[PDB]
Amino acid sequence: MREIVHLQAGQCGNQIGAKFWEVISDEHGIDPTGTYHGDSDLQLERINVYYNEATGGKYVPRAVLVDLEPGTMDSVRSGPFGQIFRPDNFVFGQSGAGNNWAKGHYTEGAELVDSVLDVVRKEAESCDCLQGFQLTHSLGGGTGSGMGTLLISKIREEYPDRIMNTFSVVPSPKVSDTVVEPYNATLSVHQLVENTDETYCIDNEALYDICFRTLKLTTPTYGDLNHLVSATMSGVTTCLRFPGQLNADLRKLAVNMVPFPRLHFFMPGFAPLTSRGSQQYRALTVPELTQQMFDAKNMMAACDPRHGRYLTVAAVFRGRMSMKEVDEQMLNVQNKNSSYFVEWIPNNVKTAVCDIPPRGLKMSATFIGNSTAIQELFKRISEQFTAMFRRKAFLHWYTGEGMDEMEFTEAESNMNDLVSEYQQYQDATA
Amino acid sequence: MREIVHLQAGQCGNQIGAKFWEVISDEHGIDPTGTYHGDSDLQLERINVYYNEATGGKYVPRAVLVDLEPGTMDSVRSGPFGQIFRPDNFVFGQSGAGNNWAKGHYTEGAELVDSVLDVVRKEAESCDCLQGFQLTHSLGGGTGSGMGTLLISKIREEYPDRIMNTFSVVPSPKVSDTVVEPYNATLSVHQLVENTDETYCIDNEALYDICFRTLKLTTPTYGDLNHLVSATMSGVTTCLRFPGQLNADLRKLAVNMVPFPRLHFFMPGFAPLTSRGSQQYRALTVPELTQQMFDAKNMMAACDPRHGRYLTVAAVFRGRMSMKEVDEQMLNVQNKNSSYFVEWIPNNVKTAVCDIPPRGLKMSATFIGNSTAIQELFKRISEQFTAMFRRKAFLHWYTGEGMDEMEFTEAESNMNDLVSEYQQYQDATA
Amino acid sequence: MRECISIHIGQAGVQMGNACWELYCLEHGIQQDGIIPDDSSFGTFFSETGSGKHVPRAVFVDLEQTVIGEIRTGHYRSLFHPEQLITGKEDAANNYARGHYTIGKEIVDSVLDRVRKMADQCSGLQGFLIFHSFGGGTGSGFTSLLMERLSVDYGKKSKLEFSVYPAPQISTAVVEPYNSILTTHTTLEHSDCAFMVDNEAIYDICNRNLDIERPTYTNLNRLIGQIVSSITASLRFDGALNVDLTEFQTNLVPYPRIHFPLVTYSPIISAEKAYHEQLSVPEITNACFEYSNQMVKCDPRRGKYMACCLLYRGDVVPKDVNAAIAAIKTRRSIQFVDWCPTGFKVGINYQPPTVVPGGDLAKVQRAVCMLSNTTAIAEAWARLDHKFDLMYSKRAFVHWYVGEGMEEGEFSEAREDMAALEKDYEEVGTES
Amino acid sequence: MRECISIHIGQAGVQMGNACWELYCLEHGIQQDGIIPDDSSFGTFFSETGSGKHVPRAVFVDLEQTVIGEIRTGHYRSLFHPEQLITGKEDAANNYARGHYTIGKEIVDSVLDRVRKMADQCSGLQGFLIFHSFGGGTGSGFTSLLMERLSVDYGKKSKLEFSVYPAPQISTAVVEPYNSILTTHTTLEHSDCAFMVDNEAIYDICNRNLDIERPTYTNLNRLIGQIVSSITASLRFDGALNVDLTEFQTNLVPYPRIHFPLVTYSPIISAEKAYHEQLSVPEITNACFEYSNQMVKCDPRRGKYMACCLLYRGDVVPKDVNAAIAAIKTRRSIQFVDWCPTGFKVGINYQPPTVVPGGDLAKVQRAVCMLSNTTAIAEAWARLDHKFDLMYSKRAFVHWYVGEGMEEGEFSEAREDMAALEKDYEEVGTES
Ligand SMILES: Nc1nc2c(ncn2[C@@H]2O[C@H](COP(=O)(O)OP(=O)(O)OP(=O)(O)O)[C@@H](O)[C@H]2O)c(=O)[nH]1
Ligand SMILES: Nc1nc2c(ncn2[C@@H]2O[C@H](COP(=O)(O)OP(=O)(O)OP(=O)(O)O)[C@@H](O)[C@H]2O)c(=O)[nH]1
Ligand SMILES: Nc1nc2c(ncn2[C@@H]2O[C@H](COP(=O)(O)OP(=O)(O)O)[C@@H](O)[C@H]2O)c(=O)[nH]1
Ligand SMILES: Nc1nc2c(ncn2[C@@H]2O[C@H](COP(=O)(O)OP(=O)(O)O)[C@@H](O)[C@H]2O)c(=O)[nH]1
Ligand SMILES: [Mg+2]
Ligand SMILES: [Mg+2]
Repeated sequence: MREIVHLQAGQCGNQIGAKFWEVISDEHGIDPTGTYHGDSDLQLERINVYYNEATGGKYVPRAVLVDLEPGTMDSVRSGPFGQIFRPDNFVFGQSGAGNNWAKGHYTEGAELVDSVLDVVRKEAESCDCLQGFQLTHSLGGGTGSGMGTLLISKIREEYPDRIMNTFSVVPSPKVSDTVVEPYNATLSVHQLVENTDETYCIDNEALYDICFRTLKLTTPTYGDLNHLVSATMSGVTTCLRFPGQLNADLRKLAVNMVPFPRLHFFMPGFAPLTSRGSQQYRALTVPELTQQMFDAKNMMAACDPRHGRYLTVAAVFRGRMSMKEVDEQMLNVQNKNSSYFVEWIPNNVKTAVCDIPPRGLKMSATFIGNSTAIQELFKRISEQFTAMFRRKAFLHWYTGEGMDEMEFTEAESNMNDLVSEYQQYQDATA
Repeated sequence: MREIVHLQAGQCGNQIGAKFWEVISDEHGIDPTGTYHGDSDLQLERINVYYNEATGGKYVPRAVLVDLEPGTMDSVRSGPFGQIFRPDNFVFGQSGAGNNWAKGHYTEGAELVDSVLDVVRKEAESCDCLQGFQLTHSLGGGTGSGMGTLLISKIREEYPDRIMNTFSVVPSPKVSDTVVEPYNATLSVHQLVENTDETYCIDNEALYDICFRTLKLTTPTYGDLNHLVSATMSGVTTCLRFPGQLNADLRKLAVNMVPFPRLHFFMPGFAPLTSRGSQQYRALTVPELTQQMFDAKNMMAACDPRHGRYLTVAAVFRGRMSMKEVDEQMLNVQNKNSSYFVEWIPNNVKTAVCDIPPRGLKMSATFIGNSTAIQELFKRISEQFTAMFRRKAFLHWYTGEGMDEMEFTEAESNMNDLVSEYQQYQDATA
Repeated sequence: MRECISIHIGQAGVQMGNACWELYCLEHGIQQDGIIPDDSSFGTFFSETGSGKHVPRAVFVDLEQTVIGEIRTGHYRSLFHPEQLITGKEDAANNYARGHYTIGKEIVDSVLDRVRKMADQCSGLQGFLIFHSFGGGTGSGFTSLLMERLSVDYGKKSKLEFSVYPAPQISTAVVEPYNSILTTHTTLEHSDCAFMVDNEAIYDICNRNLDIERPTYTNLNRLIGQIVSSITASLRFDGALNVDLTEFQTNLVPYPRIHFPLVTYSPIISAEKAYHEQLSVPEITNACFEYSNQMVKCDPRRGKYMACCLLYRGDVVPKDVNAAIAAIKTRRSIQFVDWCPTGFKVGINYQPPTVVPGGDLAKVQRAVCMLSNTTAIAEAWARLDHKFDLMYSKRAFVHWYVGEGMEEGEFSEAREDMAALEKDYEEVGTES
Repeated sequence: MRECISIHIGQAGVQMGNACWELYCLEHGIQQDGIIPDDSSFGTFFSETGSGKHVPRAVFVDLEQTVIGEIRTGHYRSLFHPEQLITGKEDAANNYARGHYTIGKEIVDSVLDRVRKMADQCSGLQGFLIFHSFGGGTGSGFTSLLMERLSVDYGKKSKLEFSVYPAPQISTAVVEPYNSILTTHTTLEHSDCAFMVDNEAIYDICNRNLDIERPTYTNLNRLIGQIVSSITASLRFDGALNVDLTEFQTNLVPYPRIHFPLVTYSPIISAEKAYHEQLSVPEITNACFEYSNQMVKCDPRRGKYMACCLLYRGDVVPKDVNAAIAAIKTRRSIQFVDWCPTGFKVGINYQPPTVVPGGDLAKVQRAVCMLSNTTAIAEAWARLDHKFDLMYSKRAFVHWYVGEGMEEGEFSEAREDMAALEKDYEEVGTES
């Protein structure tokens, strides 16, 4: 019933994937070996949403892990939690992508992509109602962009009707861990706009801000940022796993949060995010929880919503919560910040409540926002893309892997139109 | 009641034969000495299908082991399981065949063949209802082709009505353990098409693929490939040995799987084939079992069924299995792959269920498929045959052993017609 | 991770290579006898065997028997497969023509035979590491042969090279301008990126930072081992944001000819001196953007950066890496090119650097290496072309090369090719 | 398995044979005294007796008493039946006519008497193994007699021969062209296939691979024992896909005249050197398809393969054999003939090679031997015909042969027959 199949590509995807299943397995009380030891029956009632089953209680999570070099996956396999995945799911190559989109999309991803579909289809025909696919990758890299966009395009052809949501890392506004991020990112966006139903744009820089600003923990970067991301994506799919007063769904959010086909890039947020030492100095009531969702302090995207206007907003609360407070506060938010919401949409907030909270908490909520302020991000990428491309900065690496500079112009022209479309919805009615 | 007499010729045949009786003796709980120690009574109820009996409980398997040199048979006799065969059955020569078909068919097999029939007839008149003969050999070699085809021709003359199925190793598409495989194979096919009721074409290369691809065991080649083959052929004859809801038979499969007399070369498949370490990460339900039968990953022939179309298909399930699932999945297979089945045959799947599973399992199934994709194999052999024969590559060895080049032309012309016939059944109705 | 082959050429390559493989044995705890004490990382640089003795996946070539003979009889004699250590009969005599035309080709095929037999025994192969010197006959003439041969048989595979670029002022030979320029002409089209290093700069750092007055090549080569170890650490040890071998060329080579990223390393501090230092992430990071810490004696402030790869190592908080890198992007003195807004490439591995026994440098908990590509290096090429023009103007040494089967026009083409390289650098230094 | 007889002719055959039977005793653990220590395999090469002393099923013939006398007084004196060691009174003097017409026929009947008495005492008989040398009187003239005699009395039975084909450049005699060509004329129609070997090639391998600077025939003959042992291992020891004696001729002889498959073996590695090697199945397999590892100094790349038999030995995974062989079929440099798509014959036996005490070669867990038949061998025949034509053109040595009851026209026929052999090879090298 409403089965989801998980895809993770690239080094970032697998690591996020890896911490994505350590959280879910904790919610359902699933031992790393795959043996159930939970306490509440609701965990088993929908355990089939993510986990298959093998006699003896062994629950097999249907994730498909793909990367062009064995490096990262070998770490996951040797991880403490690597004993759970079906060995047949790991799809590993032997020549990783050197951050060039063409290699992971034309010459190297093409050779490995056919193998992955052979593993998706088995996990696709083993589900009685397959709701939609899930994908986690990075635009900047080569494998998360090249093959990720190649794979998302393929699964769109066979499963046009099914949902396909993407949690994707976006290049940071000012810092960069790769030099060719504009080329790779620009090509990736031109390829997602046509295939992906909903995308959750996130960036490390903004997510770094949460670590030291609202939390007080400087030591970790990748062991914990992924855990915030994992909690966020888990919140989105909670309604399909536990009972709720107002149950939501990947299709419900898409309809509510996607006015037009080409405007589907959101920016998530999560709460509560309190430090262990300051937690006892804070109330856990609904009102305060809702206040921090709409502040740029707790936005996992680099774009500040203040500069733009919200088009659609979705909240997915959790735990035993009073639905009156869940609704009075949203009416309060809309009126207080009337300039932050577009007039041509009378209502911009979607609510959903789940009875069971996340592990270690009694209250939580995942924010999903469609704001025109995200156009700044693409606008910025285009500024960087045009500057490098204006002199053919690195095109020789990309042309030499079965590609043409005409595609770059198409990717720049299509990107320019996405920015323009978001800009049209800044004006008010009439 | 429905007795089967086993024939094994050549080095490949005896080794396959040798591991063919180690499996059956395990199913019926027969000690290597020939003493019964089984637990279930059904083992004895049909133990007379393969094993004769001698006072004191000694069960004598009526196999006839023939080879032109004592080498291989001496190994079987000295084997741990060699104490079971009746010493009178071993028919050994003193000058083995040097892989030349003529010697094992005209000059050397002729001298030894009369001795073998003297041993078949005794095992033939000791059976109250003899169903049919069984033969295991190799086309590439000289003894498995020369004398094997000579013997199969003889037993056709005396027992035209009785069934005669052949499990035969076919030359691999690209690798070859002998230089004269086209000459030997081409002559063998021209001689089987007229005598053998059903043939199970298998090749090491495809069977190698199972070892490392679906299983994960690189060390063995011949000690285990023969065991996969032995399990396959055991599945085919299970209905004659154990009770079943829908009992099958060598004649039932022939009728279902042989539309025309000259189209009787199938390609088997077996399931489940899981590695010991990944077995616990897999369900043993009927649906998954049936999925891998129709994929070229689990086909013991080098020919991929995708390039061609199935004419007739037979499944022989085993164990306590729900016949509804056994039947719903086949309807599912036919509709999903409607392009893989010919229209002029409304139904292409034959099912048979046996209550008792194979040793060490609770579920199993042997696939038998008649596909026009097998014409590629003969087409390939003809390409190789015509190239060598175009310049008389090795004819002098074959002509000098009582043979004529006119026979080669007949073998090439008859082979060409077999390829043409399979090609006619690629078109659709009207 | 997948394997990478090391090719050591000339006296510089062989002598430098021995320093490197001392580090690898220490990182993986491999005994000098070749037998590991009584895991998956060493497979990239070491080949397994039925016994416990692993074999390095490297090849040593030198036209002079003297240099390799020291290895063949040293404490690492049992570490190398005897056929890997390839030796000629006579030296190239600091002659590009000899090592490239007459004597280089007599032994070139033998080296390929061992490269193929070693390259074929790996399911995958990232590429080749090549160590040589511009200022030698073997290290410049024989190298060009391998670069050409390795470009055909194994085209479209990475070929990274560490090279001893001629020093600005100091010089241990007289024909460096002729030899150095000639190889650059041939190696420009048959290489991915060259990690230049100057002995003058390394000597300056050693006396300036390591605080030892009397260094030697045995000491410098150990420092050069660190940059190699940090560069290849991502292929052996686990760590967040691993950087593969083929990623360097994409990030640090905007154009096919502009592939000369000078090396930098930090921290280089003596054991006693380190006790008075904190070694924070920004401290080591900011230590690589000053002209007093470079392996090539060129001033970055004279030119402009156009690509930089940072390979952090040890217990590193990437958040600090992000903050430290951001600060460097907002300093007027630090100047990147106009058309490369995205000019960094970070890399982290959870494996602190190891200290060679009796080594000079301290046991740092954390370290960083930079592979910045700067247009200030065009100054070095111009100087080298200036020295070359002074000699060939009077035709002062060509008779040695002409007599070794080398056409006269090669010098003319060599300078003209380098002349275009100067203009190519100049255009990249401006904005259209 | 059934018996096979060994016939050793000439100084080369007798000296080579002693090396072989040292290996057989070691493989089966037979004491040099002939008495086995205090099973079914040795019956093929050893005859049983009421006592524990087994007798080798071989015959030694030499027109010169000197060579065999060493055996008759050596540590193997009690191993051989005294009548097997047949000796003449005077040497053939490197004269084909003497060993074939005048003195060869004086002792030929005596050898047949022992062959018949030894051939009749076996229920079955695979064939004969014959060791001789083209460059001798006994090994070339007397051999031709036995080939003719053994063709009538025992026709239609296998006659395999290992022969010391004349080396390309080195030569231990002056009349090799005359003698070598004459026997080829007579042995072409009375043999199945000849396993040629050249001392020049074996010497080159010994210094190149075995890494011993000063070899001797006592050393080379031990290497030649390995190819014989591996070839005949299938007749003694159990193993998957055993290859019988008569199978070689069918696979490696497309046409009656083209039956000269040059021998190859692998691995030939010294004990100390082997510790630095892995010895994988592909490694040894790919070592046999290079012109640096051949027992006949001919370059396969010059010509084309047309048949190959691979006799693997030891603990071998046939899956790896299938994979390794497949790779060799898809290399442009490796070139098979157009009309033989199926050009391999595999063979495996579960018996690793044994090391002779004090031997040079190591104790390999696994080994392979190839019997490829290549048209590149036509180059050797053409060279031999060229040397023959130089001498007989001036009629420089015929007087020795004519005076020994040899007609003049025999030289004319001998060259014409070899001339047709060249054309026969040429046609097979192309496609119709
Ligand atoms: N860093 C470092 N540089 C070295 C070392 N040995 C030699 N060099 C440099 O090599 C340069 C000259 O090239 P060489 O390597 O000496 O000559 P070659 O490559 O052996 O070629 P030949 O002249 O034929 O011997 C000198 O200017 C040195 O700076 C070393 O051990 N470490
Ligand atoms: N491999 C090998 N070759 C040998 C050995 N002894 C002799 N030969 C070869 O034999 C060739 C000449 O033929 P011989 O065997 O010496 O002469 P022969 O067969 O005894 O005939 P006669 O001249 O009558 O003595 C030489 O060129 C050697 O290469 C040996 O012990 N091992
Ligand atoms: N959140 C998160 N992001 C990561 C992680 N590892 C890498 N990334 C991001 O992924 C990008 C690098 O992509 P990568 O996976 O290495 O490229 P590819 O695998 O070759 O396609 C960088 O911009 C990082 O910011 C991680 O563990 N967590
Ligand atoms: N499956 C299997 N095939 C074998 C075995 N031994 C030999 N073969 C095949 O049989 C062929 C050789 O035939 P062989 O029996 O030696 O020829 P013959 O006995 O002289 O007629 C080869 O192509 C092998 O692939 C075995 O143990 N198992
Ligand atoms: Mg030197
Ligand atoms: Mg002599």
